[PDB]
Amino acid sequence: RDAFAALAAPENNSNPYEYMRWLREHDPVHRSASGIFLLSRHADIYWALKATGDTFRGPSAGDLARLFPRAAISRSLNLLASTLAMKEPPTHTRLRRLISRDFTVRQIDSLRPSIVQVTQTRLGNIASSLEKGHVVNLHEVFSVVLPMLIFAELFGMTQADIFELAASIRTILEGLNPHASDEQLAASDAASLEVERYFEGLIEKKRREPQSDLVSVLVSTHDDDDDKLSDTELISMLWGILLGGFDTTAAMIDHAILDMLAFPEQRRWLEGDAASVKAFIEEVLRYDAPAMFSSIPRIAQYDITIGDVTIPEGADVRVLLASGNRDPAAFPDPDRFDPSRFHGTAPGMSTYGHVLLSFGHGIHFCLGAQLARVQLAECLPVINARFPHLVLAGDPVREPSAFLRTFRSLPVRLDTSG
Ligand code: HEM
Repeated sequence: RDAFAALAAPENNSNPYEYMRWLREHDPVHRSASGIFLLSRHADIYWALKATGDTFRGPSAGDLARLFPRAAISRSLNLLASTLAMKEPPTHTRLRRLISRDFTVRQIDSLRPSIVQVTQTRLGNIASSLEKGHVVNLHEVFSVVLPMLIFAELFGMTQADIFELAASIRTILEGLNPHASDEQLAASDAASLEVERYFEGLIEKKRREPQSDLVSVLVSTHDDDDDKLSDTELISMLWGILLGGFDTTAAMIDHAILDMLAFPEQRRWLEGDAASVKAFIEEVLRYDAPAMFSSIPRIAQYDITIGDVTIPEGADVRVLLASGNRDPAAFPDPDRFDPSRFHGTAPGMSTYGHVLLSFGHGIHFCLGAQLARVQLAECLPVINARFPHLVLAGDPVREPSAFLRTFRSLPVRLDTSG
């Protein structure tokens, strides 16, 4: 039984956590049919994430060629290979350093007003329909929209552009699936051309007429260090930033709305102070990792042993983040949605000192973790207040993803009771 196929099967597509429990206890260092390993326990996942750099290296040109055989020499794989997620130290260390110099907590906090503004407008667009007793696919009208509009504000782009780029991301990703046709490959390569041309023009525009967005800050001079991302590095950083926030953030919003509706007694957390709202959102992340797996390959630098299981040099190791979040050794009563686990603590850290894994750990820790958290911290209380009697209208329809717990629809309506 291949654990990657077992987790994509329809028998475990709705609730995969019983199978994950089985893995943790019976096959915690699972070797798949492809030879790729999958770690399901919190302890082994934590170790492997923090070892990335010493025990594990990033994917080589040969690794990516094996992982993407149909796109080995494509423009699209070359663009993905250039992203921070696919790099390793010390190159990864400079690039991370340079984007975090300007992609700061202050920068992100300055987006909170836009987050509320977008949420008010989008909810206002559907207020009448909900008031008339109708059903709304909240995923399509809100969850996918808010993250892209916030990216547009962040980068200094138009709404039209970000929605066109998202489509290009869709095409490129379809072009990199292992079963992708020649036609999808060609379509992907043209889109990659499109995306590179767009960012080159966006870079040049902000350089001559800088504004207050992140791209302007990134392309202008800095007082302290004269180091900066070259144009090629900039194109790749902005592309990878968008890829990192594509689907993931929308899924996190969907999951948070679904947790509000399934556990109405927990919506009190969204009505409290900042610390209270953050606690709810941390538990949303622990209860259902929007990203089930790691997509960053982690390659053994030598013959590794976890227990008596050998992971040979050059082997690819992935981690089941969602399973570690439900590991009772790290989170007691793991199947209970309880925001108190993270009330008053540092982000991602439980009151018992255990970290949730939804964002990773170590040197590839999600660059956008704060951006995602702030988007939910601002939009969720606004949703909860505007529609107190919001209820699930039907079963959400899950969207098949290799490693994300995405939704195609999240149908909601207002409770009709005289
Ligand atoms: C709910 C939303 C998100 C989740 C659950 C998530 C999850 C993750 C995880 C688990 C990793 C590391 C995976 C590994 O180490 O194998 C990662 C990396 C990354 N994420 Fe996110 N992410 C989210 C949203 C975002 C956003 C909004 C951005 C915008 C900047 C972003 C940008 C990145 C980047 C650039 C990396 C690579 C960092 C590096 O390799 O140094 N992600 N994400």
